[PDB]
Amino acid sequence: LRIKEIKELLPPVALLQKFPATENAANTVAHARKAIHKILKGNDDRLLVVIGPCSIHDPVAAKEYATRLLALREELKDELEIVMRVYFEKPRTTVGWKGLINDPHMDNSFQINDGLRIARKLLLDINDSGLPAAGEFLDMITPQYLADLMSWGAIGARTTESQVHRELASGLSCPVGFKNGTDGTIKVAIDAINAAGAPHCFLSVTKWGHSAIVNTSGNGDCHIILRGGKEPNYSAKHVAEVKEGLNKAGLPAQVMIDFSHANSSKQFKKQMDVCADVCQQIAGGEKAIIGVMVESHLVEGNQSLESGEPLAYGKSITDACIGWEDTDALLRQLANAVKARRG
Amino acid sequence: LRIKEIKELLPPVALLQKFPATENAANTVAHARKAIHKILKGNDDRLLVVIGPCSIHDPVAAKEYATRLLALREELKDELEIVMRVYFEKPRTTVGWKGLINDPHMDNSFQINDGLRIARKLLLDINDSGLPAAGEFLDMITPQYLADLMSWGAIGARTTESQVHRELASGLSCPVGFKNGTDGTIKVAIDAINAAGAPHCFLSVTKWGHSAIVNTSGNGDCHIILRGGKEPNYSAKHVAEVKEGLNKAGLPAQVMIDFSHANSSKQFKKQMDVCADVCQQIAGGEKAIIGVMVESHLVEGNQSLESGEPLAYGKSITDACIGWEDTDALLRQLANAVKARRG
Ligand SMILES: [Mn+2]
Ligand SMILES: [Mn+2]
Repeated sequence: LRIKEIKELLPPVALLQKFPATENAANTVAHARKAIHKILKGNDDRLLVVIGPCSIHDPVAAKEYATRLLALREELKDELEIVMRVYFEKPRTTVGWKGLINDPHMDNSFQINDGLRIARKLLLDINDSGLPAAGEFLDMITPQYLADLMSWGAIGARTTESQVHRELASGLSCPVGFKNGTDGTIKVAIDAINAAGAPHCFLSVTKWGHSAIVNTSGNGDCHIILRGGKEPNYSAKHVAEVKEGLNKAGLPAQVMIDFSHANSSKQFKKQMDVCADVCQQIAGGEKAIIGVMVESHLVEGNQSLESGEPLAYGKSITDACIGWEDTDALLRQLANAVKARRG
Repeated sequence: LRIKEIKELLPPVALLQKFPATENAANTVAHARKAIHKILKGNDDRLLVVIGPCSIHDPVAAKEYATRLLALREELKDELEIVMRVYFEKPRTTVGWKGLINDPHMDNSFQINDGLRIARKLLLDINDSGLPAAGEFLDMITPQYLADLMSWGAIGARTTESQVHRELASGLSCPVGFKNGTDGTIKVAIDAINAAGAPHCFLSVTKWGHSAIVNTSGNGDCHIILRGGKEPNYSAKHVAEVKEGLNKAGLPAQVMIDFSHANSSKQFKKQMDVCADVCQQIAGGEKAIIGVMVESHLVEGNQSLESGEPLAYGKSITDACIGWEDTDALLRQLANAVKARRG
């Protein structure tokens, strides 16, 4: 057998009971989801902005970032719907740290029970403060522990074509963005949107920690996310092709543009260049761009865990992010671009 | 919420108790896994042949097919290690029938409990007759109900890059083949092989139907499956590039070639053309080709569930397959090629 050991896992209900949603938290989620729904439906000209760390590895830095971002969210609420990237799960090209939930202590001790408690506690605090959260839905079992506190979700480039993730999206209570393939393929995301919009029947683990048969209604609040491929795909030229592709597929011609990952060629400072281009498109009247994604942290760059020496505070241990000063500038640029488009 | 209904699911132990593996079925699995391991280690010059229906939709036709295939398995055993495709799970491009387990009655009744009982009983019958089984591991929960009766597994083109599928493979007791991406991307499969070979810690459902924390050892019996992209990738030029790519990644230059799907341009009869070329490669001395995959049924072609017309017996309701006559001829061609390669 290739199973070394099997260990006890607290059921979702244990986490929901220990960390119940507060009225403020529930309101934050309900309002954010509705706001995003209105944008996708075309009943609001504001831009959805999913911004924050590539991954959460420290609740302290996470809450500090959340407090700073909440101020920006309030300041620019007329042009932007700001949602924090609160990513607890990370897909790896091969192997590596999978996130706070899988290995919170970042030492391969895999204390997942601790990870889930730490994650829900933080997610609860952030929502309670009035700031919506976004994250990648990678795992099929973790959703039950945190989905009630998520206002928007993403299906990664490496899983957009996966039927199991499309099934999951079809039953999520929040809007969902599907990233194009790592090679830049757009079709897998368009297909994912259509698939997730239909009802599905599949096996899933309930809040009681038991497997069961579930039937979903389908999720109409799904959209594509352009995150680049071999080459970036954020330009007006690419946006134009994607819009036609969506229409041809019978879908609304709308897109979210990720400024990071392949669109910045893995160079964090380049997110500022992507921003400039996207702002020009938006300011120029491009109504298709309904959202953007940015990897930002308190301090720019990133650091390695394999290094050894203590970790620098508020610095990413996964993908490099832009610092807070550039983050303030970028959010401002976007807000102004939205105003320009609005006229 | 987008969750319409939640229904009770029999736990794996219920199916294991109702349908225990017989001594002969257990032997079939044990011997097949060992034989494939020997081929993957370069200690056997025979060819692994995973052949059978695109999908199983009728136990009666499946068993008739199994008897016919078993006869050839015994007759050609000195050259081929024949394993029947007994696929109960199907990944769709968008939406569609997902296979016998998900909807055994093929009418959207999704009687999965019936599906699991029918599936395991069929696997038990086929294995007890001495014929090993192959299947795609798409779902994260169904493995516990059938894995003990699987001699080889596949991770589909649409899920090879998925971390959750790589995790699953890392803990499977049988050899696993990773298909290249739908766009022909080879790198995702090479990365998958390395990822699956390492130990993983993740959440999964136990045989008791409860979620838990699992630790895997890693699966060293993984290989790539060439199934085409925008263009077929079965020719010597492509095999050469893949052998080089595997070696560059520190892996043995071995490949399984799927004659169907993108390699036949989804035209079932071209599987015979792919066979002719692959046989020439094998007979010519290509040792890297350790296996092939072929979509075959009692009757050639396919049919749709959409018309409402009664289904023809022994004919695929998913991808088109070659019929029995062509199957017998193809298997003999492969056996002759392996004999020639040996000289
Ligand atoms: Mn990232
Ligand atoms: Mn097929």
